[PDB]
Amino acid sequence: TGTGVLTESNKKFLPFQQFGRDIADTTDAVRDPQTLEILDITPCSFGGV
Amino acid sequence: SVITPGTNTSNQVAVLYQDVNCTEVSNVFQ
Amino acid sequence: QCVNLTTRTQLPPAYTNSFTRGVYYPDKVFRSSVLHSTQDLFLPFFSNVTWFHAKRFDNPVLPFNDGVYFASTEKSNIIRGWIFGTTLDSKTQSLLIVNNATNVVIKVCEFQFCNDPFLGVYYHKNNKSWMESEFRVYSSANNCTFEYVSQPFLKNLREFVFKNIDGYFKIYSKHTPINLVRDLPQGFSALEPLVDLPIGINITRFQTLLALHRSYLTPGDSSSGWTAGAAAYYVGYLQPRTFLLKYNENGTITDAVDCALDPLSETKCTLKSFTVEKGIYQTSNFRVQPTESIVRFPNITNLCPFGEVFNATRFASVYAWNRKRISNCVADYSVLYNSASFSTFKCYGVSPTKLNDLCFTNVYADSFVIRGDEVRQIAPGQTGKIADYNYKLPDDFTGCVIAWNSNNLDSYNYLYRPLQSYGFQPTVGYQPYRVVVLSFELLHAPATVCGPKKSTNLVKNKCVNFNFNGL
Amino acid sequence: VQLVESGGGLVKPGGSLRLSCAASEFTFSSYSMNWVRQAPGKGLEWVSSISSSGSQIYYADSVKGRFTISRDNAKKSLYLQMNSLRVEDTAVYYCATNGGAHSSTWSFYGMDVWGQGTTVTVSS
Amino acid sequence: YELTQPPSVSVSPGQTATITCSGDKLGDKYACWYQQRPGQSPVLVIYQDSKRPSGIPERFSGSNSGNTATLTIGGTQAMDEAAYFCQAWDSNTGVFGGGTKLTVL
Ligand SMILES: *[C@@H]1O[C@H](CO)[C@@H](O[C@@H]2O[C@H](CO)[C@@H](O)[C@H](O)[C@H]2NC(C)=O)[C@H](O)[C@H]1NC(C)=O
Ligand SMILES: *[C@@H]1O[C@H](CO)[C@@H](O)[C@H](O)[C@H]1NC(C)=O
Ligand SMILES: *[C@@H]1O[C@H](CO)[C@@H](O)[C@H](O)[C@H]1NC(C)=O
Ligand SMILES: *[C@@H]1O[C@H](CO)[C@@H](O)[C@H](O)[C@H]1NC(C)=O
Repeated sequence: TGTGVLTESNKKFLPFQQFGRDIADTTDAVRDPQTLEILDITPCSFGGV
Repeated sequence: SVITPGTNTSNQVAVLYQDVNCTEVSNVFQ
Repeated sequence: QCVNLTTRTQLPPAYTNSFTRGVYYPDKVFRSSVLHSTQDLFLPFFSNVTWFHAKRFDNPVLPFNDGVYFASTEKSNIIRGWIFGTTLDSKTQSLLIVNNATNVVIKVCEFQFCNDPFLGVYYHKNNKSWMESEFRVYSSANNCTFEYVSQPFLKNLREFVFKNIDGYFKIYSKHTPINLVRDLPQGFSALEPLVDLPIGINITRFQTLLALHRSYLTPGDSSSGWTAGAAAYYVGYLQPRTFLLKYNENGTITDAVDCALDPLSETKCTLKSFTVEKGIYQTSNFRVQPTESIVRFPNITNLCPFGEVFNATRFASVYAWNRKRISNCVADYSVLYNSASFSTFKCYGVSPTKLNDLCFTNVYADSFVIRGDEVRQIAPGQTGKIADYNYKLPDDFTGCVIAWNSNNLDSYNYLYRPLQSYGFQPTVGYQPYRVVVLSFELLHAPATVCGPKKSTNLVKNKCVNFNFNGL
Repeated sequence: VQLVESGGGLVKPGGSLRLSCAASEFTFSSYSMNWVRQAPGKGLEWVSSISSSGSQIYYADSVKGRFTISRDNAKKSLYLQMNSLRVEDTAVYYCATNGGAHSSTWSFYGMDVWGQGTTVTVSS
Repeated sequence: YELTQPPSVSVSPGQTATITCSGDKLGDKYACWYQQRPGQSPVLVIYQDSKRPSGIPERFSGSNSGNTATLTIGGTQAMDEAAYFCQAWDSNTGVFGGGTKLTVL
């Protein structure tokens, strides 16, 4: 589970990785079922006011 | 502790055991 | 089938040097240009990896310690698989991996592997391309559960890492065209997983499967012309080490350092970099470990009068059985438990050998004489003349009951509770039996009755693990 | 290996028999066996075949549904069923070692170890 | 499947024997070659159309290609007088030839 924007990516996943990950226990990319396409996960825009 | 010149110079290393006598495990200097 | 080739060849093993080799992707998770420190089973750098040969037949069954690294030169497809297993026999499931030329077959059956399992290879003259492979691996293979089929795994050096973790069989492979003369190359290459078979068996030994041609045929030998091509395979062993795997921008492992290899690599790990600047760094801590334990306790004191009841020059009768309290002493139950003089010895709750460690507040000894036919009455929730008009055991926790035939000593002086006398005739169920019931009080007060405590010799001037009177 | 045949004797047509073929050393298992007759004045003409594991069984057409070849490596011998006799089942019977293991390798070897045959005569 | 062999061949001792095996599209099959002297169990002499088991003398020369497979004994001697059988396999049916017949004159 998670929240973010799903975008096209250019990360050459090898046939055996299912998802990529970023530092400190956070998903960065994932390949979807039924289509095997790799989607990047970018957190939704935020900031202080 | 590990004494090193740096991987940019040599892979030679000296090791320092901080508070121990040279009786418990190429040249040893007390 | 099952032709055996290992006639006498018994050369001592030769070791080459696996320079920087067998570094797989120990993980399914993509990494950017980060120096990630991993602790897993690995082949330590610059380790002596045994060097077996296609010729000399070299197919010994080898130990599968924690997982192995398998390398192979083999310009021709002569190594055909492995027979991982525990016994490599019936009564134990074993794993078989074999690839023909266009398909790999994996089976986990109750195989009956040979002493020298291999595959014959033949080329029919009509089409010199089918390498007609014959199986000389097993004589019987039946009653199995797993069968997986895929495109085959296989100077075209091939590398493998097999490991058996938590019911999974994990295979990592990397096939590389090599130009070096004879031994493993120096360029770093990262193995990446092939499959993860849920085999779930125990693997302790393994053996590689060869492809041998038949050069000639003597009439009865079956072992005449098995030429073994020309190749070489190396078997290294994975050890739990910590690595620092340099991931690329794309996630490929371009380099690594083996922490436990040497102080410089340990520093590179603890600093999480492949370049260390000039200076002094603290990496770990030295600690001498203890070599033996010394346990030691107060000096042996008064013994429980286990000196008075089973002896009794005379026992009281069961209508007026005795109840002696014993307290403030050390109770050695080992002597009575080891004694063979007791006809019956039934304990409830705790095994008789742990009473040395356990403590109680008080102990009561219920001593009387009964018959063997009445011995069954000493049990919770029992009925009968004795249990209803005489000593009655509670439904709740009971201690230990001890009985033994006392014909020699006690065979009308003994009565049972309306009162009747036993016909004890000195000439089996009517012979007298003496019975002592050990009832334990475990809550009534601070513990004063306990088993003794074995002492050990003391050793001075060595880091030791001690226990002084509970300290 | 050395093979010896036995069990061949006189029987009337329609009867039964069981040929025997014992081996010399435990290299029996590494051999696919074959039975072949000799009609008293005719040439070699194949009977049937059975592999090292015993998992191919192939008979000649003239003999299908009569014969059941069985093999026991533990007792290290070869057996041939007789059934429902022809008269021209009369012959000397040879038990012969191929050396191949399965279906696909029998064409690469010759039938190369050969016990002295047993004579079967089928007469009323 | 059929294997056709000449009934008999006669060569004087010291000469060269020659023996064929005809039939359909043969040379796409390994053909074995078989000795059997009168009153004896036979013995191999050729397999895979060119191989000779160990102990087989080098004279026992043969090869196969096309629709006939041949057996040659160079330097024939008195030992040689025997029956010779062509063999092949057809879809796992062992096929034996009629069997040519030595006569060492
Ligand atoms: C009765 O008295 C004697 C001595 O106090 C005890 O006899 C010992 O019995 C055990 C078990 O049968 C033997 O292993 C010992 O070897 C015996 N002692 C000797 C010196 O031989 C007996 O246990 C006593 N009963 C009680 C309740 O104390
Ligand atoms: C998965 O199932 C859906 C049906 O809801 C189908 O539209 C889709 O194409 C399927 N994807 C596959 C089979 O890869
Ligand atoms: C090593 O030092 C040289 C010059 O001092 C420098 O050019 C090079 O980048 C250094 N290597 C590193 C930083 O890995
Ligand atoms: C080191 O140990 C030796 C004997 O093992 C001792 O004589 C010496 O004084 C020690 N060094 C110290 C205490 O600094």
